[PDB]
Amino acid sequence: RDFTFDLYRALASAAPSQNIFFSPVSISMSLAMLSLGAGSSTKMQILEGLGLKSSEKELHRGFQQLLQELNQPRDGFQLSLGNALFTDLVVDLQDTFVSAMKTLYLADTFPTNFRDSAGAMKQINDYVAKQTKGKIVDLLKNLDSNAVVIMVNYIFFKAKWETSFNHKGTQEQDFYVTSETVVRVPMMSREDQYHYLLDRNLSCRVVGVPYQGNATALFILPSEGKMQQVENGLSEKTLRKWLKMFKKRQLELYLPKFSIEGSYQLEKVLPSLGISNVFTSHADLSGISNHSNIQVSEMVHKAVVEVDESGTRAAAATGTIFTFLNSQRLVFNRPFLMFIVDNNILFLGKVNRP
Amino acid sequence: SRRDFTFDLYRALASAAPSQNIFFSPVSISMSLAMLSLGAGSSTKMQILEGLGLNLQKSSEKELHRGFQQLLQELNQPRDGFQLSLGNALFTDLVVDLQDTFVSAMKTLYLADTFPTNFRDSAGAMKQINDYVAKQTKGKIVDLLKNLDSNAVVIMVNYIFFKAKWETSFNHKGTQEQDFYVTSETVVRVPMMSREDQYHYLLDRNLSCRVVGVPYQGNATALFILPSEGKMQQVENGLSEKTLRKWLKMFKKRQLELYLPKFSIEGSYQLEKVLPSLGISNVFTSHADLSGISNHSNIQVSEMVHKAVVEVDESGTRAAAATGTIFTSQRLVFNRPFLMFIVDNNILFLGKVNRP
Amino acid sequence: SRRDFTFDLYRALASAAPSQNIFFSPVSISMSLAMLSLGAGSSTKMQILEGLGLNLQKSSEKELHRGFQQLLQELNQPRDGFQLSLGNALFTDLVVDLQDTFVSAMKTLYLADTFPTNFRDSAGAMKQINDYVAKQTKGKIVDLLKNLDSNAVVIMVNYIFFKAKWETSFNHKGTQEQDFYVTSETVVRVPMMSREDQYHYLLDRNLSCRVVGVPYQGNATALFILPSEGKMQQVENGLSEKTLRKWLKMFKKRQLELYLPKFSIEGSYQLEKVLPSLGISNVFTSHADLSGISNHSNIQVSEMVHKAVVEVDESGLNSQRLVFNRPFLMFIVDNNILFLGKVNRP
Repeated sequence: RDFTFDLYRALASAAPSQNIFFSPVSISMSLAMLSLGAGSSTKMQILEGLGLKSSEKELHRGFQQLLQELNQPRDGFQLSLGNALFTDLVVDLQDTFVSAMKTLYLADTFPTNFRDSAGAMKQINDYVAKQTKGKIVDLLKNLDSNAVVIMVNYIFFKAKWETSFNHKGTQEQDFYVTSETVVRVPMMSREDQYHYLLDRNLSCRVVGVPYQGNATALFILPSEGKMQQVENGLSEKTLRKWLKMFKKRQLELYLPKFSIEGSYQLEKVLPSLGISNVFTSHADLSGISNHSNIQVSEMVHKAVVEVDESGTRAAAATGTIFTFLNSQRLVFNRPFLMFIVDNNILFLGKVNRP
Repeated sequence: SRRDFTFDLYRALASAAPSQNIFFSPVSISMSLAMLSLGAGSSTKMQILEGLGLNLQKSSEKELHRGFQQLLQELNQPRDGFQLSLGNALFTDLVVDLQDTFVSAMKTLYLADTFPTNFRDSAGAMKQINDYVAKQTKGKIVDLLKNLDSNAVVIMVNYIFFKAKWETSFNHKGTQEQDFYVTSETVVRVPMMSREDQYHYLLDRNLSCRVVGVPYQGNATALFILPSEGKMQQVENGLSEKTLRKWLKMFKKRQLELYLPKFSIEGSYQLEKVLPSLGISNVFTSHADLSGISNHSNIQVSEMVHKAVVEVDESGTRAAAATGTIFTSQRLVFNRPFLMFIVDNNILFLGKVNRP
Repeated sequence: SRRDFTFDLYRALASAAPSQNIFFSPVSISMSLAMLSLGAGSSTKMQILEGLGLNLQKSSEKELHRGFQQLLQELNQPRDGFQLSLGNALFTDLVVDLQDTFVSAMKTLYLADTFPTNFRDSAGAMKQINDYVAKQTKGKIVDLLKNLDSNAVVIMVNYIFFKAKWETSFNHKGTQEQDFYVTSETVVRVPMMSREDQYHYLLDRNLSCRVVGVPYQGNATALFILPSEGKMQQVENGLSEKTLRKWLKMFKKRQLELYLPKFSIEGSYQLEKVLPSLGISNVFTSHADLSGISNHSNIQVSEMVHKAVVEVDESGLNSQRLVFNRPFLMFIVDNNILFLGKVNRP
């Protein structure tokens, strides 16, 4: 039972041969926020799902602390997170719950006339459009006239690498989406020391590329035909191992310049992972409203990330070395997994097609 | 009478929407039109240039465009606490092929883009247009279009929003809720700002209105016009560039107790429905000569949408200088419908505030 | 409903690869199977014949094979514009003794070769198979197989491709990049061709899709199917030969502004993984009866590989506008359904 990774597999299984990209920490946060107004067996699943009792008072203080940091402009690594709840006109909001939202999670709660589907969707999309300064302007594509409460979570990310990729080393190359399907993509490159590691167990190679700061981008390349195998091995433990075997190594790195995003209706997947009550009529959200017919109708999550050459410090030119074969080369030209960690797993995804 | 683009447009717009606020950017709208004339010909182009009141006698078309290009650059020119943000974009139906000359000129001389668009799918075209402006304005304007006809061939969009700090803030504790007489029968409550200071002032006995100038941090200045009781129509009919130039010469400093409402205003217009009455019609019809943008025989501007937004609050660069700090005034309170001008060489904005 | 090889196979292949492009040749595959039935016996042979939906009630096996053989001779008839290249070959392990009645019929009536192969040497066998297809296809398909098990007993390979130009070309001057909506969330940029003209058109309110025919420089015609928003699955479920006959009936000319992505597409399938679901299974298991090819104990088709390839581009009055910028279906017909496919992403 490893929520983050069970969520990944659940998503990859529901959408074979497609990119996958979500924010683990961000989703758990949304789920914690939600527990703040859930009761009995409903709050139980959420907490059990997250991986957590009673000391929950600290659970929220932790996230609150985390939010303030992220939303703190730390130039060269600016993360943009957002949460918001839209509740139908008939669900009366508890001031204790609304205040908690604003205070702990900096999230607003907006009454909404869900009987007016087109209007409600525009309101939700306009809100996120303003909040994200125009970066995400069409979060929702459809909306049901029977919605009671819609939860939205969005997160945009783009930091500068510690060191830029070669200013002239980006060339178009082949990327094998499959043994049959082949596409051209802009391929960045830079030779240097890198936290490398080979996992003969899961059969894959892992390389770490440092962002300007404390976050690290982890790129996993499964060996021929072993993506499924690696996916099944993904786990908190496995991750702790990798960070423990990482040793700097001279490396001719080849990595695609790409943009990836993911948008999911979490209510369609979380149930299969144990968090089901809250999404059903049997839900207990009495902490939000003592209205009987309350339940999360949709929990939409969207994460977006862009990877390019831009680094803080220009790349150091090798030059003619004189020592006692050929440096190790690693080109990401087959589907690969991507992690972005900074104490937490900020992001997790699969680049099936740049 | 005489032709005066800006004020004639103001009057056209106000006449079409009585009892309502009116707000637009004269300079932005005329820039959009000049840009358009770049791919227009014969009477279509001329209708535009003359309609704009350009001095063709004195300057070549080339010098005029250079004028606008230079002006555009200065506006997008980043200025401390005087950030002006305007944009232009042209959306053309799939079937119209564009002259690379026009598209390029547009992009490099007017910083305006052009986007092929499938107008047969109106909902999709409207979303594509609104999403585009949303991103360009960083979320400031997200729903520029509310409707869209499926017969469109080309739609032009022009938007601008501005917010600059006053040269001097209003009293930190001087904002109180007050009555505002929309009419003599209707009264609303609005946040009223205040500050006693030396202001450029002037009383116009001809049009019958008081005009006060409030400087922005920079070169721009806001002009507020308070018509005498029952004289709004009279002042509206009197507006003209002559009147404005005169007002600027006659201005005289004066100690004043100024009460000005805090407010936000905006205006969105389908200029294709008004400009024709001002002499600019060909371009909006099937007999339009837009051979410079496309050889396509049916090309015509179906819609030209303009949106301008402005916010007025207490914020200024420096703080108000407390009066009577050692001890040793006429009061002007804008609590009735008033006119507003924002000037910086050009008339950046012009509007009427009926209800703050 | 009622058995339908062509479309039951399509659904079979679609369901196995959600969100991916599908592209195969129904005529080519039914041919390979008929050919294989020539060396099959009892239930193994009957599963194939019944699987192909053949009418065993009115015709004899002899007549059925004659029909197929005649059809093959036609498909292979030269003719500038709509050139079609078809190929079939069987590779049998060294130990599987071959009945010359089978080998000879296979070669003379179906133009197919049978090659003894040392499947104990995987790399060798795979190279010989790929080398062969590469030569047979004139360099069109040079790497048919990517892997091969040393336990293989018999590998069957079928390939097909064509060279044709549209009757009425698409103008390059009308090709511009556009937004293709893979999903209502995923959108990509693709090179769209366009051309206003009169085209066979039809609107199927039943399946809820629009169909347009685009004639090739010959006798063949491309069929492009566009499901209405969110109706792809619905259209897939309703596809059938009868339904196709219906479209060729209801087809009426119409002025249209057609926007069609320019794309190339090919498909490769391990038919042994899917045909069983359609009732054709014994031939791929140890319980196979292929006494017609050999009276050797452990004979069975280990892999039945199929590859079909195609390219779609210009070459090699306010009329209704129809733009293919959502996942669409593609047919290539000419007396027979030569190619069937689904473009999920150009």
